[PDB]
Amino acid sequence: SFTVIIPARPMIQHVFEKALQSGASRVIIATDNENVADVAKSFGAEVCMTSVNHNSGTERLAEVVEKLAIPDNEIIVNIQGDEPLIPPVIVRQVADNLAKFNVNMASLAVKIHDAEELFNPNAVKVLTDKDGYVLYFSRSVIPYDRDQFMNLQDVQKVQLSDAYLRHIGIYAYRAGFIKQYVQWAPTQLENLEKLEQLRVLYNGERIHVEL
Ligand SMILES: Nc1ccn([C@@H]2O[C@H](COP(=O)(O)O[C@@]3(C(=O)O)C[C@@H](O)[C@@H](O)[C@@H]([C@H](O)CO)O3)[C@@H](O)[C@H]2O)c(=O)n1
Repeated sequence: SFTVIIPARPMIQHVFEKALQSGASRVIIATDNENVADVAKSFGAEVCMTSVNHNSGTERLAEVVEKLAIPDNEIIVNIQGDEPLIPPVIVRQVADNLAKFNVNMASLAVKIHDAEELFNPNAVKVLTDKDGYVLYFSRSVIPYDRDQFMNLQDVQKVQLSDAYLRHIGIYAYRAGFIKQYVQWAPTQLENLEKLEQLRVLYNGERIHVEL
């Protein structure tokens, strides 16, 4: 029974329409610009004006849940306004993962098939435990393949033995958590890597990442 919020600081329309297929019972475009608000409104969207003063989608969602009075317990699925494609079915998966795996933040990943993105700092790497509980997210390749990378010359000699995972920009969290998230001070960790999800891990909170 989730609600979708798309942080949007036409690309957005695709996220928007992919969102509609998700089964979301509400899809809001979160923006900080009149031009985006109007454009968003032009494709039949509920819009929420937010301030410029947010360094992350999660942070912007916090204001959105306040302004709209989204009840604490409502499940919010942040679908970053830059998402390539989302089999909408997955969105329902992550949302239900909150209670399935007993966590305040659920997310998703995809099996990496090209090794060149292992080493791309804009391709965020994620790695979990046996149940999908995240160990760490990084712009650096994780895990490290000592035997293949130690004095590695060709990215194409690299054998990705189903070890690698690329993080997708979709979060599932109840409004109340987004409020808590932003009640935490920004971390050095999230700020070095520029990855909002690292505030949850740093605050001793766990994250679930589904394949
Ligand atoms: N101050 C900001 C910055 C971003 N956004 C919203 O956040 C999304 C940005 O996604 P991103 O910038 O592409 O996101 C990152 C990224 O670094 O690409 C950031 C990071 O927090 C983390 O969530 C990773 C994921 O790991 C997905 O790779 O995704 C955009 O839709 C934007 O409108 C925002 O509202 N306000």
